[PDB]
Order: sequence, then structure tokens, then C-alpha cells
Amino acid sequence: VYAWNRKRISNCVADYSVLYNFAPFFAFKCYGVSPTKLNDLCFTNVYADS
Amino acid sequence: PTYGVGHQPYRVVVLSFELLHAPATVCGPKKSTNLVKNKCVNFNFNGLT
Amino acid sequence: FVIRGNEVSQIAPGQTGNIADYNYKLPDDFTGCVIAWNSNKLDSKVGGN
Ligand SMILES: *[C@@H]1O[C@H](CO)[C@@H](O)[C@H](O)[C@H]1NC(C)=O
Repeated sequence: VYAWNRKRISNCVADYSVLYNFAPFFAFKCYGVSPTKLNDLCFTNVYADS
Repeated sequence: PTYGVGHQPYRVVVLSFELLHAPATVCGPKKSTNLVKNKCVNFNFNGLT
Repeated sequence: FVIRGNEVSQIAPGQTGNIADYNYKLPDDFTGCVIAWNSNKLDSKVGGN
């Protein structure tokens, strides 16, 4: 956590429905958006911290 | 059984409740009392207070 | 019914998803209760159910 990874994702078509198959997490916690509506609007940049 | 907490099966029961439009046929354990007319009283008619 | 733990939150009014779009869609004006409990001891089988 003191050396947290930060990967920039860009120039690709994002499908957020495969995250449930990728990870055993129970649910999202989305603040500015809704996790069901994430498959419609297009973003400029997205950063995955880990 | 080796799956995670998000891939484990869950049993779901959904209880959908109708309004009082029809006769209140499903009503909980409340004992009905005698009707009193022509007086300022509190009333509880089928959940309508 | 029986679902996965990922898609428990899809059983809600005004929500979209796999089972919420193709299996069981709740009216946005759903007046009722949803009771979901874990059944990893019963529904799961070793090697897959
Ligand atoms: C993750 O990567 C491994 C690598 O072989 C693969 O077997 C597995 O199916 C992938 N997905 C999950 C959810 O583990």
C-alpha cells in the first residue's frame, strides 16, 4: 500500500461486465457513476490503482 | 466449494406484497375489537390508522 | 430461485444485468422484500454443480 501500483488504461474498448468473472468480489463501490451504467458512457482516461 | 465468496451460490426468496385494493386476505396477528360508533375514537381498519 | 453471490445486487428495482435482464426482472415500483442467504453447504457440489 505504500508502493501502490498505478496502471493507465487507454485506447481500448472497455467492457466492465467481465470483472465479476475476473475477481471474486461481491460488489462494486462506485461514487461518481453507477456500475450498471458503466457500459454506455465513454471516458477520456482510466487509472487502475492496486 | 473451492470458489470465492462472490461465486458461492445464494438462495433468494422474494416476497412481493399487493396493496389493499382487494380484500385484505393475508393479515397478521392482530386481534380485532368491537366497533364503537358516534364517538371520537382512534381506528385501525386493515392497517389504515 | 438460486443465483451467484456476484449477482445478488441485481435483484433490485431499477437495476440491469445478466439475470436482471434475462431471468428475473423486478418492476421499478416493487413493494416487497428480498431475502438472500448463503447456501454453500447445500447447492454446491465437489467438482461442480
Ligand atoms: C487467471 O489466469 C490463469 C492463468 O492460467 C487462468 O488459468 C485463469 O482462468 C484466469 N482467471 C481466473 C478467474 O482465475
